[PDB]
Amino acid sequence: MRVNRCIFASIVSFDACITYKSPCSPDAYHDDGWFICNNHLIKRFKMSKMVLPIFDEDDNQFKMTIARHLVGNKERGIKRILIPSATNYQDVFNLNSMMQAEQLIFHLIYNNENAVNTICDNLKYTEGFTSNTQRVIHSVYATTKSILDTTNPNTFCSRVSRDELRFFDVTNARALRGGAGDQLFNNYSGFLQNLIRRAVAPEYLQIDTEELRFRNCATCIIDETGLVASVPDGPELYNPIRSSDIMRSQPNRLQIRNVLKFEGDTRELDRTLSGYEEYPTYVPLFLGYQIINSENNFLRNDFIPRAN
Amino acid sequence: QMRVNRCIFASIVSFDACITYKSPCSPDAYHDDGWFICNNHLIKRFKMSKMVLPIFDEDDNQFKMTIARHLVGNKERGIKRILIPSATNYQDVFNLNSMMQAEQLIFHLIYNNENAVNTICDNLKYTEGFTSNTQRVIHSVYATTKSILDTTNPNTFCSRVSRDELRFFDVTNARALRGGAGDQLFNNYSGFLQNLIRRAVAPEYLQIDTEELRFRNCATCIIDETGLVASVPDGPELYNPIRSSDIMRSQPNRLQIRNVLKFEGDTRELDRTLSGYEEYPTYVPLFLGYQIINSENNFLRNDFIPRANP
Amino acid sequence: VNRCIFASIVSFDACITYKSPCSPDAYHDDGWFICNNHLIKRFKMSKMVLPIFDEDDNQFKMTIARHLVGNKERGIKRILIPSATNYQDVFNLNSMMQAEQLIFHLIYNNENAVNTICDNLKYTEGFTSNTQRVIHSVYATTKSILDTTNPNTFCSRVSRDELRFFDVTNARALRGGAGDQLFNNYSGFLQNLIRRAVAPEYLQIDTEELRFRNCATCIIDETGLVASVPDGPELYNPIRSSDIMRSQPNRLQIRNVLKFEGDTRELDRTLSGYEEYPTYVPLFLGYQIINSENNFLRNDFIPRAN
Amino acid sequence: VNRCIFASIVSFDACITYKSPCSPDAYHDDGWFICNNHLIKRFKMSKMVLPIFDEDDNQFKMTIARHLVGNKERGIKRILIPSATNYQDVFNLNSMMQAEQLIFHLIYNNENAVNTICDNLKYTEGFTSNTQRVIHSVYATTKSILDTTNPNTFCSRVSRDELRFFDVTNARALRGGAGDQLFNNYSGFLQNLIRRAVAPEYLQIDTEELRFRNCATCIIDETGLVASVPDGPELYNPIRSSDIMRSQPNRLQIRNVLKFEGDTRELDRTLSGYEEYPTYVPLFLGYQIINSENNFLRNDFIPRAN
Ligand SMILES: [Zn+2]
Ligand SMILES: [Zn+2]
Ligand SMILES: [Zn+2]
Ligand SMILES: [Zn+2]
Repeated sequence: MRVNRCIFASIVSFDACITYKSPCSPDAYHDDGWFICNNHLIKRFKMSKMVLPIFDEDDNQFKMTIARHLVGNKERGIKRILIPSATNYQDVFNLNSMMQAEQLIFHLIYNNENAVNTICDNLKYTEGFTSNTQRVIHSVYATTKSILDTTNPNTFCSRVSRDELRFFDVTNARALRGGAGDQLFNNYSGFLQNLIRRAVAPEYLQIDTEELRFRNCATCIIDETGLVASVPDGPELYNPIRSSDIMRSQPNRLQIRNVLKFEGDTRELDRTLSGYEEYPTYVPLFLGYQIINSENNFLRNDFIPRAN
Repeated sequence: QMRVNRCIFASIVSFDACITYKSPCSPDAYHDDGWFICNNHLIKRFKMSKMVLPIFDEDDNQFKMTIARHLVGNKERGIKRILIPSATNYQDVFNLNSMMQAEQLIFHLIYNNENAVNTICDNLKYTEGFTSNTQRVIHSVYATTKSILDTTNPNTFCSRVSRDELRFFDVTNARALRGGAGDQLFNNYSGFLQNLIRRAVAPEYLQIDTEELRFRNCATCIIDETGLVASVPDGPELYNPIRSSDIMRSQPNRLQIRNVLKFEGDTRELDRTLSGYEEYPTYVPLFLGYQIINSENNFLRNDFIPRANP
Repeated sequence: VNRCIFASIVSFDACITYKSPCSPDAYHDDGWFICNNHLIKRFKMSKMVLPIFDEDDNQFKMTIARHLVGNKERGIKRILIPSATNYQDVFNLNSMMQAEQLIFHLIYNNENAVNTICDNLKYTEGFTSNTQRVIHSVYATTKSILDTTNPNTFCSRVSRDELRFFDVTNARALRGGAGDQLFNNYSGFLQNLIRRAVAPEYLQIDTEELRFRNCATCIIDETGLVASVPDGPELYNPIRSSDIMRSQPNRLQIRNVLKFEGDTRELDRTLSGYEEYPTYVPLFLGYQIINSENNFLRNDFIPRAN
Repeated sequence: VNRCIFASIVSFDACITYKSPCSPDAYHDDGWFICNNHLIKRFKMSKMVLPIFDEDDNQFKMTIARHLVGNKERGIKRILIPSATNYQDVFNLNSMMQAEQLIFHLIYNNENAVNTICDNLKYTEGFTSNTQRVIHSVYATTKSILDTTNPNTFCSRVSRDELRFFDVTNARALRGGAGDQLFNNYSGFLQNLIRRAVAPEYLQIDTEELRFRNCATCIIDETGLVASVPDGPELYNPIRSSDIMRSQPNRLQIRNVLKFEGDTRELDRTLSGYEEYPTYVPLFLGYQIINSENNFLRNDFIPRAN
């Protein structure tokens, strides 16, 4: 289809004198479970897309989605939040310093209709609203709402794949029961629920009477503040982030940044150890317990909303 | 140069004077990378693979350490999970009285079993062709194995030993420069096996002068009275799908019954939808312990030196 | 002739020869007896000249040094010139070859350690008819320089007109303080090096005060010549790179640099053709009196004794 | 385009014509709105750039000024930027033609003085011919520049990502002392000039303070911006002879200069090789805070308000 499925693809200048670009990277058109491109996922949710190739013992491999968070180990506070909750979202995000269209998209993502109406009224106060700004605002709102219904299981018809269950509190997942984490998860918007399911791979992957443990400890948490990149115990995971993923904005915003460096040649060591299969460090998002029922359609190509 | 085979199991040669034998050591056997075992022999005997763990900083510099992924299935239990058996249970874990001679001699030397290797000599001496080839080949195997072990044994005459590194496997008191039960068991090991554990098992924490770099938030191996084992200090074992094809066929005649796992259903369309994204490997690396680098150190040194604990 | 004190660093083993990296300033007959490269490497200071101008036409330059201590650094990492009772801790002499250790021991008058080095080198084979005369050359050169800067050496002409009080309270009263006592405790070469690196905050010449800075940037406490301000946080002193990277290339060290992000080139061009005010931290402390009749303008080092 | 506020300065009577000797930098959009020549002549300050370096590769420049007040000068001779109350006393407006007086009165918001100058010139029998147009042109240019630098002008951009609290102390976090209110009383152009000339002692970039000087070399008091250290004797500032503008060629000079008698060429040529540490007195005072969200590296000067 070559259709931009990224939710943030509708960003546009509400004023009809400046034309705005479309930095959504190639993956935006790759119709997958994600409804956001890797560039926007990096810039707004501090996550990078990846695939988890689970293998069986003989031939057959199947790949799930996963994300690695880009939170530095030395960060603290609101800087560790990957996906803020509705309460703290307006504080974690600097919505004031963003294009009005992106703010509208964010307000819709968290079901803050009051903010959307405030933006609409503010834009009405301006001149030129009736002719062009109204049309562009309506187009952005329509696209965003359409994506949200696509990812919201509670929409007319909207077939929902209730074959497989997902929890974020393993304390009672094997009992089919949930914790507080999955309650907070249910509080989330459908689009954000799907995004969390895509980004946060389940630490356990019970399939028909078969448990597959992928990690021995979760790397993310679901707390009141939202989906956070803090280990459940001990110092934060060393996550060295370079300027590649950064893709910083505001070329005139002077920002200080404490960055570590390794002093030493390391070239002879690199040459000596080269040729081995490198083990990637990163930090995948592992948390919870996913149950795949005996009867199910789990290799379904087209995305279907998953409701617990 | 790079024409000397550093793998300890390279010397394996049939003691009999007729049947030849060429050990299938991987090319990596020829690199002086601190490993004194090749990747294929590591897989065959210690059930581990050889990987490199690259650690980057925020700037344009990086450095690589060694790490290994064990090849123990989640369903395995008992003495099948043991990667590196201890000096006592090793003869019970390995089936030494099946892998003919030579390799058995190397294994006995690796665990400092003088009596067993002497018994091997006693049995071999009665052969008709002893003073012929047999004695030469046995002596050559012993010499090569002893040289390999001295290269790693820090308590060898004029054996330079690095001491800017401190490695622990107990963590609870590693911040206080003190190890524990796991470290005590580790010290009992042979020098070659101590180096092998240091190479294979990457530290959970890495503390350079003062900055602590945490690589994993939970150890994946353990050092218990039975040795270095691939059991987590938690509930069900990590799902490790053994690549059956990759693992050598060993004995074509021996009939082994293996209950393999099989995923069912078409998955090519899913791969097409998820083709292009960087794949996060599902291997199980060996993470455990705490490694400290003194402010004054020669960590980025090419030549291997035994890293004896202070 | 190389006058850097650290010019004699060699290898006591006969095969490997090591000509210590010395800046071209080593050969100058300036008051310094150390080169800029070695001053940076060991005492973490960079040499500069402070020019003082009259009103119409006459400029005379005094010496000065800027320290290279980051504001974030704390503790024993702030001392530039350690005192003789703590230097073996601040300096990691153990990892400093042997000739450099000998020079450092001589600088601080640690004859015991020098003799220990002597014994250690006598035990080894190939010392008598080889390493001997090499350790001797190192010791002879080091002692020659130290007695050159030591005012008490025999028939050593010593200047006495000019006075230097690192405690400014009673300097106008012709008297030092605790810092000045600690300064007197130092070795002659170290006293000269301090008097060179650390410019005086005040300059009383012909009874005329010429206060240069309004606050000292260093302090002479027990630990030594500390690069610490005696008020509030430390001075922002960014040091970029490529000064001591000669450090053992296999020594893996972590460094917490502080980078600025954003395009500065438009702002740079906006204000480019302006005289730039340097952002280094000079070593200002104390009081210096010229004492009317004197020979301050003499182009040859003479030991200065308070 | 001449941005200097004193650029207009045209003889009100159509007569012998002179152009103000504005320096080349008058044609730079550096945010000074004053040339170095006029800055020196009137506010006894010299322009300079303070480069702040990061640890790796980046450096951003910042404006600064060095005052030209001799240490011996006292009283109203030490004031660089007089307050709106004492300026008619500090400045000899009487001996400043008339266009300079007009500009200065506008700078200090003295519309009464402007009106009396205008009326005195109205009484001229040859007023409406040519003087009215030139007077109005000078007024228009001056008012336009002041509006450019006045944040309260109609729909005028005013950035508030950056906070400049003088007299630091309690002002560190977010406060502002008596000096801060005194500064607030100034005109927008004068506030911009002070903030351009007086670099901040501290610079907290959203978490990280960058102390640039131990003590302030200037102070904001009731008399105005003063070149006086709050620590005792004034800083030695050897203002040379030639660099001073020879405005009045007939005024009797009488100037007590300072001289350094003695040969100094040997020392100069002995130590010429070393990097020189400038002896100018910059203007350090206060505390500048940069918020996490900011446009500080953005050119196209915007008036900054507290
Ligand atoms: Zn996008
Ligand atoms: Zn091998
Ligand atoms: Zn030198
Ligand atoms: Zn001008």
